[PDB]
Amino acid sequence: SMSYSWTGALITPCSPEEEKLPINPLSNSLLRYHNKVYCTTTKSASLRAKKVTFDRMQVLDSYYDSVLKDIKLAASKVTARLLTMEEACQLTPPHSARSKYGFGAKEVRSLSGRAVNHIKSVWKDLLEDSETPIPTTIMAKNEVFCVDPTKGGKKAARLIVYPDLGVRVCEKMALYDITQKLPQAVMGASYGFQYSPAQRVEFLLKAWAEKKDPMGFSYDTRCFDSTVTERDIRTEESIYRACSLPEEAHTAIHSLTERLYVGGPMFNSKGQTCGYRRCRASGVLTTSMGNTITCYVKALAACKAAGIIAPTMLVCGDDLVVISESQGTEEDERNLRAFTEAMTRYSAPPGDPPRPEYDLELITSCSSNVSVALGPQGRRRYYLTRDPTTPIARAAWETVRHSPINSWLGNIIQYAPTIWARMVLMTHFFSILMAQDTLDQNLNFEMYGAVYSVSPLDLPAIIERLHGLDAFSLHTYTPHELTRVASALRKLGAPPLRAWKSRARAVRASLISRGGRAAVCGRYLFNWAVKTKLKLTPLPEARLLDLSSWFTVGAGGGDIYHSV
Repeated sequence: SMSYSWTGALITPCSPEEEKLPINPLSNSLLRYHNKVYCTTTKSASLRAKKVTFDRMQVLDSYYDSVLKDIKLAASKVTARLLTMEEACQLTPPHSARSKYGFGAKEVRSLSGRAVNHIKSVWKDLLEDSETPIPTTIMAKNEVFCVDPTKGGKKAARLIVYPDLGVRVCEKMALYDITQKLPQAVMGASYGFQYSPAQRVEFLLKAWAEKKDPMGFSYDTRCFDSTVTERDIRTEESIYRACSLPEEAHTAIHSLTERLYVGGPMFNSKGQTCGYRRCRASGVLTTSMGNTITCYVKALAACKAAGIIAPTMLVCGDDLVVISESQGTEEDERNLRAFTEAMTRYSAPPGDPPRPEYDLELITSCSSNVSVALGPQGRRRYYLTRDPTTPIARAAWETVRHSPINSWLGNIIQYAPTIWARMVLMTHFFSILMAQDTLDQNLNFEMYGAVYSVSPLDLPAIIERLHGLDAFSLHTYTPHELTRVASALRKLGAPPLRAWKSRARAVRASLISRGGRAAVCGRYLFNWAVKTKLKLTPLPEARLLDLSSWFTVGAGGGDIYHSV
C-alpha cells in the first residue's frame, strides 16, 4: 500500500514562519555568513510530502519469524501498569500544542477541571470504541540548518503527524510505563536511548573491542516512518501486549493501535482534510519505541539472513549501527549487500547504501562518533562528539529568535567534553546570559527528542555527573576532530578556536567576580582558557543529582517532559 494518500489540500502553517537568519550583531559574533543559515518552513512541505509518499512491499521469512518469536518471549517477562492521570499530566511539556477542546499544556500540568474531565472522556471513548480513526494534524517542522556545499540545495521541512493533546495524555496513561521497560527487555544493551553519551561511548568501544577483527556499519533507511507497514504496527501491538498488563491497558492499547497507530486521516492547521496515513505516525508516544523495536527485529533477522557474523547492534529508533566480525573486505561488501536486500524485503530499503567501516572514529550513530583525547594526567579519554555545524547554526538562530527549545543548552550538556562545546558554545552563551542577567533562569531543551529543564548555573554539577571530572580538562584532540571543527567554523564564518580562547578569558573572569554558583562555572567550565590551571575537585552537588535514568525516561523522544 501507499504510505499516504493526499486530497490536494495544502499543509499550512500555524504561526508566522521565518526562512532566513536575522542580521544582528549578536548572532554575527557567532557566525558572519548569515545567508548560509536557513530554517525550513511550510514552503517546502509539498516537496517532503512527495518524498515520504510511496508504495511499500513487505515479504517476511523464517529469519524474521524466528527473531519475532524470541522478542515476544522476552516481552512476556515485562510487567507494566497504567499511569495515573496525575503522572501522565506531569509528563506533558509546558508548551505542548494546545487541545482544540478549550485547554492547553498549562491546564493539563495544573490538573484543571476542564482538562482532566476532557481527558477522562477521551479515555472512556478509547475503551468503548476500538474502531473510529482518530484525527491527526500534519505540520511542517521549522528547523535550522547550514547549506551543504556537497548536497546542492536546502533541505525540505520534515513533517510531523500528531493527535490532539487529550489523546496524547491518554497515550501516556496506556503506554508510558511500557516505554520504560519493554525496549530493555527485548534487546537489552542494544537499546540506545537508555544511555548517556558517555555510556554510548562505552558500549561502542566494548563492541569494537570484543571482535577479533571488527567491522562496523550504519544502516540508513530511506524515510523509516513511511516504510513501517500496518502489519508492523499491529505486530508492535502484539509485542506491547505480550507484557503482563491489566485488562484496561490491553483495551486502550488495542484501541490506540486500531484508531491511531495503524493510520488515520490527516488535517492541516486550518482544519482541512489533507490526506490519510497508513504508516508510522511521526508524532505519537510510540514513534520512537515502535521504530526502535521494529528496526531491531528487521535488522537482527537481516544479519542472520545475510551472514553477518556475531552482530552487536546499537538501535536508537530508526538509527542503526552494527558492529561485527569482518569476513574479509570483499566478503564484508557482499554481506552488506545481502543485508540491504533482506532489509529491503522487510520493507526498509536504504537511503544511502551501507558501507563497511574499519575505524571506530568514523562510525556515526545518531550523527555522533567516538573520539579520543587526553585527560589532566595524560590518560587517554574517550568521548562522544559530532560535526558542530548544525549545533552552531541553531545556536546562532536561538540567540536572535525566541525559541522555547534551547538546543545550545542540550548540546552543551550532551557534548560537554568536546572542544567545540567548550570553546564555542560555553563561551558564547555564558557571555550572553551575563549580559541579560539571566544566569539562574531555568531553560527548556531537548535530548533524544524529549524535553528537559535546567539552570545553566547547575551545568558544572550536571557535566561532572554525566561525563566525569575529566570533561573539564580534555586536551590534545585528534586531527580528524580538530580539522572538522575548524572546517565548520570556517564554513559558517565563525571566529576560529584561538579567538574563542581570547574571549573565554574575559567571560571566565566575569563569572568568577560574581562568586557563588557563577564562580563555580567560571572555574570549572573555563579552566581550559587560562595558563595557570586550577586543580578541579569533585563537586558535592554532582553526587546529589538524580540522573541514573535521565535518558531512559525520555522514551526515545516525544511529547515528554522532565525537570531538574
